[PDB]
Amino acid sequence: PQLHNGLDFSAKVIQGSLDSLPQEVRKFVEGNAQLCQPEYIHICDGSEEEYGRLLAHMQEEGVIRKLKKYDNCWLALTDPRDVARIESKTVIITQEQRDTVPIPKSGQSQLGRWMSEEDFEKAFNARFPGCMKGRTMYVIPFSMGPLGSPLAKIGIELTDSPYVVASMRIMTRMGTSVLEALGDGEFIKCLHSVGCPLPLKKPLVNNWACNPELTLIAHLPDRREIISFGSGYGGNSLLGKKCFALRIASRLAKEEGWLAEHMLILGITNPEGKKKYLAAAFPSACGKTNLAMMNPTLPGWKVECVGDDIAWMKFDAQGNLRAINPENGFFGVAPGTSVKTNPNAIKTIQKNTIFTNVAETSDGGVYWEGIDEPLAPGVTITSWKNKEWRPQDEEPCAHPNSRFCTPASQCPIIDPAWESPEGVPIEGIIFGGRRPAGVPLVYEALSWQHGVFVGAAMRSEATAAAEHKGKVIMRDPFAMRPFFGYNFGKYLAHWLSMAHRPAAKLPKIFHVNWFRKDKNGKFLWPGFGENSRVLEWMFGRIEGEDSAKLTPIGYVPKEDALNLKGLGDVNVEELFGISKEFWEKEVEEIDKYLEDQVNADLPYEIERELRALKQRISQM
Ligand SMILES: Nc1nc2c(ncn2[C@@H]2O[C@H](COP(=O)(O)OP(=O)(O)OP(=O)(O)O)[C@@H](O)[C@H]2O)c(=O)[nH]1
Ligand SMILES: O=C([O-])C(=O)[O-]
Ligand SMILES: [Mn+2]
Ligand SMILES: [Mn+2]
Ligand code: NA
Repeated sequence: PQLHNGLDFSAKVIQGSLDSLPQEVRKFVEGNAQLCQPEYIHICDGSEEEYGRLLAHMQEEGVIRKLKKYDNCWLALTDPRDVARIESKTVIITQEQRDTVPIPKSGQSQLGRWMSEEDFEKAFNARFPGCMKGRTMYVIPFSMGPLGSPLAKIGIELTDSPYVVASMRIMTRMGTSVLEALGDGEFIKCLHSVGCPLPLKKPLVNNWACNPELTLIAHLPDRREIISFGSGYGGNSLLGKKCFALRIASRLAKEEGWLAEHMLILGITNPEGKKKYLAAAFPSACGKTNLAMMNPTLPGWKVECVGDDIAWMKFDAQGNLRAINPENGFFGVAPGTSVKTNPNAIKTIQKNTIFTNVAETSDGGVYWEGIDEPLAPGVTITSWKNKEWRPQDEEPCAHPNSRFCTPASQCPIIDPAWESPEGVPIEGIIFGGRRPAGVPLVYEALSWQHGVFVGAAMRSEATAAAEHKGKVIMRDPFAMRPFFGYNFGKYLAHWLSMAHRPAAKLPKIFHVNWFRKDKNGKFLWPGFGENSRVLEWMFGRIEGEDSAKLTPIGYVPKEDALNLKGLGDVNVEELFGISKEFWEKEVEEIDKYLEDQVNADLPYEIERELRALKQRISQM
């Protein structure tokens, strides 16, 4: 069927067979092979041997180091220019801008970044032609969600990064079995390049191929494509995670009647064995992973982890909100993780785990700020910047957004239904972020509509998960500001529409604040395992216990309803204080934000809830 060789890159296939692929997967591979011009094509099978060999190969080349203190753990140090997400270089392409983001009155949108089809094609042509010269194109078949779940979705990621291949094996279900399950079905098309064709034009910093100048993370939902160039950092290069499972999936979810959210999923069991599942949306680096696998301090209580980051949720024909974790692993913030703060994480990351931008001890272990493990005298530390480090120095040993990438199956409290194809029934949804002032430890929304407004109103101190520096309290509706796949106003309408659904059992909505501080900047709440005390209250409220007092912002715990045994030094009045002054200002600021950023796309119900909150506050 050809006058010469065709577009047949069969000669360059070094694992698997293009003939073995489904026809559409083959076209995707060969088309991009012709564009990117890789030397070889490696069709990933996801096997232990493939993984081990690829890791040793990376080890040979000085791309990673083996951590000799642990069972099969590895360390990658990056170019300091490629350390986190970059929201300003993250774009969604649609025919109309307004389908992607509301048109902001003030001229600049805080809700996503749109690029025209025409501008994107120019950006694409300035980057990808020949970009994989001298490198292997890896073909990664992956499933988001358990294989054969009705809620699961398959993708194919093309990459020239062995680091991406290894990390995808942990964070997704990856390999031959995914291709077999896929058959001739549709798949999300994911294209990635580090953007450093050989021979190299500039020298690599720290053996980490990247192209910060041309870095662009693009989403084309109408073509079912994700196209990411120039960054190896996980959020930008593990295309199943933020790019697919939040951005693409949120819009699909809108179209099909389900939800794709930046939420942990956990099971909480009381001392008498009664169990419920909760979902929680906190902004990046605001405590989801610590909550999802919390070691509860309250005797008798148990927490089990379903997922720590992304939730796909859909009301079943019985009206239960069913959640699955679409990921296969945890891509968790390293700094702060200790036996004290997160004992279950520490046990998970003992083996089969890839660390990125943490420090290395002289005995082949890992180190970071807040690890809370003294080292023997004589043990020295290499920083994430590959230099000798002392606790003297005014510079952290690990990068603030350094990460572990670890299999979810190893979590000692992984929930028994964490791969159930039907999902787990959600009875409560928790919103929250970092608020140093004004917002009490916990409150409960008055209705679904108020609950959606509470999600929409979320604000949170900036973190190191993206490019944002300092401690400015930013707006982060639903913890989804960096991740909306479409118009935020339409997303709110979609959320509100859940109330009108066949027999839907709407979860109770809560808002929490672990991060309230006193005059001296000291946390008023110790948090971590002590947050079990907040979860107890939520549990009883879902059961219908009369443990709530009505305030202007919603229901708070009655006096003595929170179990504070073992925490008698906690200042309850300060922690739970609601100031008319603060809240007048808060509502005014929410008003102006929504009017500016959402305007004509703002649902009536949300504006109504705003008007109601304002009125309730005026009566204080
Ligand atoms: N003070 C306090 N700090 C916390 C608490 N929970 C988590 N943290 C810290 O906040 C940082 C980020 O927490 P994570 O649980 O990794 O945040 P995340 O929501 O999983 O972030 P992403 O994975 O980026 O979406 C870590 O350094 C934690 O130690 C808490 O209850 N109280
Ligand atoms: O990496 C993450 O999970 C994030 O940035 O939210
Ligand atoms: Mn996240
Ligand atoms: Mn996390
Ligand atoms: Na390196």
